[PDB]
Amino acid sequence: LSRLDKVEAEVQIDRLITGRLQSLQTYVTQQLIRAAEIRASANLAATKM
Amino acid sequence: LSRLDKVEAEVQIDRLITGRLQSLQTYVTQQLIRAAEIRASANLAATKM
Repeated sequence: LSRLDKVEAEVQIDRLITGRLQSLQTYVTQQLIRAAEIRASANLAATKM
Repeated sequence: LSRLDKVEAEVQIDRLITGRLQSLQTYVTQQLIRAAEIRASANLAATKM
């Protein structure tokens, strides 16, 4: 944004948006799977209590 | 498709395909995780039966 103006910059910003949004979606998906595993472990812990 | 012909339209259709396919893949992934949780709950319900 210091070096390019809108018509040019948007193409580059869109490449960053696409890759950063894919990075965030990957993080959230794997946190959802880890949460499901921690949920199973807490169910087991509550059953042992 | 009313406003652009193939060579121009394909770039815009591909933008929509990319984002809609990512939307539907996000939906399917989170349904897979929810289904795993509902199966853990059905396993528990069957065990309580």
